[PDB]
Amino acid sequence: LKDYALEKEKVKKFLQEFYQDDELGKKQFKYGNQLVRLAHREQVALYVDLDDVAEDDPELVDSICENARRYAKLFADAVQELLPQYKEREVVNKDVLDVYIEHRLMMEQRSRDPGMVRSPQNQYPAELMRRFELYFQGPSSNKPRVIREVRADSVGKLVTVRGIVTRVSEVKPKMVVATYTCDQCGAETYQPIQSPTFMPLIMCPSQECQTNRSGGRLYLQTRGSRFIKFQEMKMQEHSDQVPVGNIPRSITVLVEGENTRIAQPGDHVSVTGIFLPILRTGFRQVVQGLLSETYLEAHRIVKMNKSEDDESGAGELTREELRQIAEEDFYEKLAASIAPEIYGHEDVKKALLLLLVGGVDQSPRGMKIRGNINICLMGDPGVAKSQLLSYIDRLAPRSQYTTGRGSSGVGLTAAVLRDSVSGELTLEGGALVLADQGVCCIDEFDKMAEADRTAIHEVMEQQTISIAKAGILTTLNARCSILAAANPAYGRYNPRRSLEQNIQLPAALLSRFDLLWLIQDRPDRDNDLRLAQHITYVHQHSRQPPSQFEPLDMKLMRRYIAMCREKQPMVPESLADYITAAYVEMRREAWASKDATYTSARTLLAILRLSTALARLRMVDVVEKEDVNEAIRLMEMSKDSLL
Amino acid sequence: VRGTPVRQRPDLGSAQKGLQVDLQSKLVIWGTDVNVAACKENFQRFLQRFIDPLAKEEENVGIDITEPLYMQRLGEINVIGEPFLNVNCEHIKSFDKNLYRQLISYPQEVIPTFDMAVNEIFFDRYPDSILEHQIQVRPFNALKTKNMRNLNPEDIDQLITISGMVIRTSQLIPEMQEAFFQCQVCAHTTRVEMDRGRIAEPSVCGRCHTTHSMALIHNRSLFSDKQMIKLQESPEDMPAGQTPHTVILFAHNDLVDKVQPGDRVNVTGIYRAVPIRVNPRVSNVKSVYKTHIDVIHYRKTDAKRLHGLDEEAEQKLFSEKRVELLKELSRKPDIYERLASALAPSIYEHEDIKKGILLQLFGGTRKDFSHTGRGKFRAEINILLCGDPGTSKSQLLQYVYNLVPRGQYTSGKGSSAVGLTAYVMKDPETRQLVLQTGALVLSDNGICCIDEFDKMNESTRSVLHEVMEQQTLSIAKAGIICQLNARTSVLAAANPIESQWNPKKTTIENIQLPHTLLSRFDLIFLLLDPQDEAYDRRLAHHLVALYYQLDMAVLKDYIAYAHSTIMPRLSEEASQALIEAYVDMRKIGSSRGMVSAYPRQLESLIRLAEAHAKVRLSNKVEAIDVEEAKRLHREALKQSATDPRTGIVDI
Amino acid sequence: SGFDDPGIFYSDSFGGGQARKSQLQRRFKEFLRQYRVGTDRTGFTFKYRDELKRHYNLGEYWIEVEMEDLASFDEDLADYLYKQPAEHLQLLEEAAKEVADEVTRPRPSGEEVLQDIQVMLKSDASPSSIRSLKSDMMSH
Ligand SMILES: Nc1ncnc2c1ncn2[C@@H]1O[C@H](COP(=O)(O)OP(=O)(O)OP(=O)(O)O)[C@@H](O)[C@H]1O
Ligand SMILES: Nc1ncnc2c1ncn2[C@@H]1O[C@H](COP(=O)(O)OP(=O)(O)OP(=O)(O)O)[C@@H](O)[C@H]1O
Ligand SMILES: [Mg+2]
Ligand SMILES: [Mg+2]
Ligand SMILES: [Zn+2]
Ligand SMILES: [Zn+2]
Repeated sequence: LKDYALEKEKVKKFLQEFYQDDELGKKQFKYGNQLVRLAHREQVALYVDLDDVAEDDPELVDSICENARRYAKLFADAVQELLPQYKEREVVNKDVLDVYIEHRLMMEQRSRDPGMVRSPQNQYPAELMRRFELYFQGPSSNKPRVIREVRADSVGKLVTVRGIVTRVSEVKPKMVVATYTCDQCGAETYQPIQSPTFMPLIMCPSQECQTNRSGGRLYLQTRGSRFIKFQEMKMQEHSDQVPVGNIPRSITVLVEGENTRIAQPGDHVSVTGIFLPILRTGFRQVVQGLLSETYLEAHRIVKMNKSEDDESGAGELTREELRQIAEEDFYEKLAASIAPEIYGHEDVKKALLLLLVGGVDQSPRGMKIRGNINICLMGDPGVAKSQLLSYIDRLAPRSQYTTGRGSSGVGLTAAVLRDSVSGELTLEGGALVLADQGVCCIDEFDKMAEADRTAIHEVMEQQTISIAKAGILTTLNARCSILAAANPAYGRYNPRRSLEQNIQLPAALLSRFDLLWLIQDRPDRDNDLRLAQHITYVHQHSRQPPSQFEPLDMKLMRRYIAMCREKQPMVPESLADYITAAYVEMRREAWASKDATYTSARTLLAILRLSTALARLRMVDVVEKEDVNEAIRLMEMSKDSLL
Repeated sequence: VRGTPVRQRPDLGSAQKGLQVDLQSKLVIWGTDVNVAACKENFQRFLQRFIDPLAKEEENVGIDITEPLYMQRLGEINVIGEPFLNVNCEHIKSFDKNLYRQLISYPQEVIPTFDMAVNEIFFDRYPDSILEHQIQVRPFNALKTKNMRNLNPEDIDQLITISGMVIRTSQLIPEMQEAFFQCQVCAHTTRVEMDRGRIAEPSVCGRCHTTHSMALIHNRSLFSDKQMIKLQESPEDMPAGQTPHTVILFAHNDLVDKVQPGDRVNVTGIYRAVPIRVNPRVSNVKSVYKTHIDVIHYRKTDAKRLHGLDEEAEQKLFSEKRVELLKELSRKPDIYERLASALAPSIYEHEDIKKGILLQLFGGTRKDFSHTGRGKFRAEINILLCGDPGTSKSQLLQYVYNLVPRGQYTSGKGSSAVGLTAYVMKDPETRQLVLQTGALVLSDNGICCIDEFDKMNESTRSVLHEVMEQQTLSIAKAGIICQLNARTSVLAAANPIESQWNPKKTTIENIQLPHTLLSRFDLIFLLLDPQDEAYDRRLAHHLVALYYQLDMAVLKDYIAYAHSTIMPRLSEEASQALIEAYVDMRKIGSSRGMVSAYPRQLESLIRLAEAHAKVRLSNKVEAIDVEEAKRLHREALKQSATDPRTGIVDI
Repeated sequence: SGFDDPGIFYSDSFGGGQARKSQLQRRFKEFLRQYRVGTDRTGFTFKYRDELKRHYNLGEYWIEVEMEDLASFDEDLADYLYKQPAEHLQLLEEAAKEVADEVTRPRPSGEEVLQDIQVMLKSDASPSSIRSLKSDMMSH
């Protein structure tokens, strides 16, 4: 229907004279600069934002979104033609593929014969000599689609979907152009690969071996060939977009090139790409017809909404965030912003913020002490333990939420599972691995299987998982902080029994928890009325009642916490005696009493990492005495409910 | 070259085209930036005059001022018969940075040039030396790739160094190198070498001119050895959420059978990408390739580990200066305490646990009871750490795990019985069922650290009985019947019943392990918490000081020397001391709820005394060794604090 | 992805007693380009180069090659043509096509596709008898 020479001129015109004031208001050619950067081989990926294209040619954006594979090819053609005139120096040949490109180009010039018309097969395939790769960023005027509803009517179209990443293969080399050499001639043979399989060539087709009518067997080699970083992921529907009685649907996303190594399993992502078929020929197909599988050829992969990425590299922000972080009540404001719909539990929220920020990991002369804070909320029924855990799951960047026994066994640990790219046995992690450097919220901790409690022992202290079962012999790597929620021994605290007889945790597991918080709800008229007013306001308006400080948005909380995270403070010597005295005093009162939990050196280490976290929240580089004071006070408030 | 055969190198792959291209319209290889002449001359310049100006130790030949480090190595290759030169890539990096960049980038073109250069230099001198083949260079110690998941398709066919633990090694695979043919008619024979990975069958005999009468005769052909190795990588960079990685290695001709399962090794080789067929019976290949390493070099040395068995058995591991220094250390009155204190330096005053672990690292005297009908005697020392939590048992187990070669770490319910002994899987590269060893066999000459020993069901803890008694693992499974070797030391850590020591219960009631299993351990260290304020203060200072601010190499070499040369034997007065000690300890342990002594504790004492004599580099077990064995055995179990009626109190 | 197939591509043969037919064809091309007739006094002309030019530009697409010219310029090529005319005339005609291409280049539009050149060939040798066509002359 349409003429692609004119479309190529259109996309050339867009690339050459589109400008924006992004550089601090200075008017830059957004894509000409990148053509410069990738003509000098300083850049590989060119993300063509289609919002930019739509500013001056919405019909082009419609055509792109309707074919989306013709236009990716057109854009690659156009940029490849524009690169020579944007090259202002000579590339340093940073790579080994670059040497092959340079030798091929130089040989082609050397035997040029510019006026002689060479065969269509006597040329280098375009894909063999590109070194860049071009991707679309979907127009924002396209509303994201739901994985279930991306069907045959959108094959070939550019669509945007979002879901949880459930499974990512390892990055492995996918052949793009298979290069062969001959045993007779000295020409190279190229076989661009489009299918998932290919039959390697046997005889060479070069001009010399045809003239000579020689054998000319050709040999497949990796050295001149083109591979691309390839990776296959499975992405899954979000829970709040599944039909009522249904399970979430998956989609295969084929990720190649510079989009690899972005998504990890557990990530919430938005993927823009072309919905494309794979011919699926070969089977003993029941039905006649050209049936095919489907996949999303990823163009843009964006983590989001709990695993947001770009803010991390954008730590520089407004003067405001400077002024709130500088404020003295910043710690109180961040603590209050944790689940504002839950009323009360101010100190619990302070401790939870400490778990999110965490302490500093020590590595002294090969004896690792982990800076993770593990917290257990040992509480009465209906005191909002699960709500706090679910909130912390929605907040923390790498967080997995686990209730009683749905995620038991290999749902926490790893399992060996078959792959598809290589058909061998890959290792897949469970909740403790999917939360490797984040939080794992274990709800109903007390009703957990004993094997899983043992695994949690070894995770909490050594921060690994040792498996020596039949198919698996590995030490997984689980650097997570455990946020546990449990009920006392008989579902409710019994003041007639002893504290550890209510906790029903062994001393070893009880010591694994830096802060173990008792939450009792004794009735009382004033506090019950206040709690009821808060709850009824939340029901009435879907928001917490207004207070003096507006709670921070969960994006701001993530950014503030992440900005705190890279702030390793050191305990000074001037605090050594103060900390030691606090620990000794705490230790003495532990056995002076008859209603105290197990206390050990881990209690000191808990003081020390809690105070390090508190110092970190103030963005200081040394721990002060107020941090140690706040750590001590939180440690007493953990059991304050007993009084 | 002296007419000496130049054997092919399967580790470099099949030869390529090797096209020479002139960059002027100087003579580089096509697709590379190397010309063979300048590379050869650069490497000759390197071999002739390279001196390490910073390294002086563990040479044992290296004059290390004498202008060649490497032509000293050539002299060794003249003295011994082995035609291999191991070149440290860091040396090339120092000498010629561009040559190093060329080597790791085009090893298949640069290493054969290095081979020619080395043989030219070697046969310049030593011109009457005889070698079964010309010298093959083996570059090692390239820039370590910390995580092999970080490797890109840009890295295919380059030289990389990685580290990990050998998990499985295949049987030796014969690879054809030169085919032999006879005519079915005239019996004329011919030979055809591999050319780019295939053999061109003669198809007409040159004698009787019969078409297609030459037949390949497999057992007159020439073959090379190949071996597949599963190596579990040990990345230094472990990004969040990344599971452990198994990499395929292929060893050839001489690196075959050079590593055993459970060995920790640095492997240098070529990163290869290979096509996968869609079925074994078709020639279509997938678009997505799989990767392996073609092994060039195995490096067993690790700075942070102890010497492995292959190293310790090597005769020239120590210079005379080193041996004299070690012996001078052995003459120190408190070498025992110094070596013990060098262990886990970050752990505060567990001096007796550290002495026991030192004795475990030294071990008792290997004995050949074969002519006595007795069986095999366990020379290994098995330590159990039982104590209430937070007392740093897992830190000690982690330290021993991270220090020994051939170690394994197991915790709690994560291991099974067949996962510790052995099981059958199906190798997904051959589609064949192969037998895989478990944790207890991978530590066959090392220490298996079992953590949360108590939180570990009796099914898998029965497997430990035969390992701890007879150092063997007899498996009678469906088809496979054998006796795997499991000569492991066991370092176990366990909690008491109720997870905290309670003083109202006796020692036996409180450890709560089967009483036959406790006799297998030759030290039970009771890591109990005294409710002591002074210790609280001292430990608190150690731990806080840990938040702001004896060598290892000497310890490593001391232990290696003791394992190599010292074989303590019981003296007569040591014999008598042991008799008396056993009788006394049996009187003592026959009390109410104490860990009793069986004839097995006499052998425990013998092992501890032999290990202690070995710490002294003694070669003769004397009364002092037995005295320290008794003392260590009593201090563990706190038998001074134990009354013959009840439990213990405090020290 | 399993639907299309691009072609097979190849490059020029960069790099690298009985000469291969490519080399013989190259020597035929050299003979056609560089066989010079005349003397410096009367000037030199390249007989077959300008004969190809003239014939092609007229639309003829053939040339007449004298076997003595070939024998003088390259005696081995002439021996090949006499012993094995079938394959070496294919080489010579392919050479003529190339030379005509590079002497008529560029051509007016409509004449874009290059034509096959028939190489008729003549000699000054005396003809042999039709009775002498025995079996030893087959394929010569
Ligand atoms: N302090 C509170 N503020 C606001 N809402 C609360 C509070 N306590 C309980 N709720 C409400 O009560 C409901 C039950 O809370 P939740 O399920 O978190 O209890 P729980 O602590 O998990 O109890 P269990 O120990 O039985 O699991 C939630 O919907 C929550 O909104
Ligand atoms: N004597 C000590 N020296 C050094 N560090 C100690 C000592 N006691 C306790 N610690 C510190 O306290 C923590 C104790 O945890 P560790 O896992 O080592 O104890 P454990 O005995 O394994 O506990 P459990 O019996 O619960 O498994 C470690 O971080 C350790 O560094
Ligand atoms: Mg709940
Ligand atoms: Mg432990
Ligand atoms: Zn060819
Ligand atoms: Zn024959």
